[PDB]
Amino acid sequence: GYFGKLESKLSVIRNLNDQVLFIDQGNRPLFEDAPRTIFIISMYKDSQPRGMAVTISVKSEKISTLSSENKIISFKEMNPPDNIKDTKSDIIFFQRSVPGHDNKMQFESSSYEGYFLASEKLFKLILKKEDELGDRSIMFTVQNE
Amino acid sequence: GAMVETKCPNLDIVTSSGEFHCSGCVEHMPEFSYMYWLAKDMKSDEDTKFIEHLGDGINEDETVRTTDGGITTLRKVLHVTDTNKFAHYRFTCVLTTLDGVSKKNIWL
Repeated sequence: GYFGKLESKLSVIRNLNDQVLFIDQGNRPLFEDAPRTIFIISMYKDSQPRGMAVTISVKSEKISTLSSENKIISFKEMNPPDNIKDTKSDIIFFQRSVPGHDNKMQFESSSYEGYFLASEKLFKLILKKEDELGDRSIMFTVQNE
Repeated sequence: GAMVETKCPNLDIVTSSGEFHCSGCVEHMPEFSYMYWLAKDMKSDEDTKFIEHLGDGINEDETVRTTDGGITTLRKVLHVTDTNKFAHYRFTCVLTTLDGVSKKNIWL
């Protein structure tokens, strides 16, 4: 159906190597060993309830929102909107607890089922079909700011 | 002091005059959880809608979040003041967490 924005949490996101996600000078989501590291995870209610729907955005001189458009991860220059009319959206991810790693998170693209945000070694945030159980690269520590 | 497991969410909807009271609990990563209401005209083929898109005669209050004994409870009141308008609507309370979603239906 459609999505409606609820509350936001300010968040630092780390991969399995304890590296911090950041938006670089070229608007690329990268990981490194501060405002370009502060991510806004906005929760959305869904009229077709399937799981915790979120957008991930960051304020670094303007607001950029993470997108899985074209099966590539990038930032778009936009505020996460109050309503998203699409059933699937390039800016919506379903956030879950990781099976067996109960303090860790994974983010599934709502646009491309079974594809996940993943850290890939530059250290990039990429989008990744999960092909294997216990793939650590799709697991994240999401720390409260 | 009950020596039994806790079921979550144990979703329940209680009715009072003009109101539906939804309650449910979450234990795991409670900060990432929310509750909201939905409604569908079962007499028509309109989509399920958020409460704020139903027009007059209905509204949902902000969720109330409490914690006890390591368990967070969410409660959310839906006020249906025009019971005529919504006589043929199915209402659904939704609780969303990091483990998934739970829903419970009710009708007037």
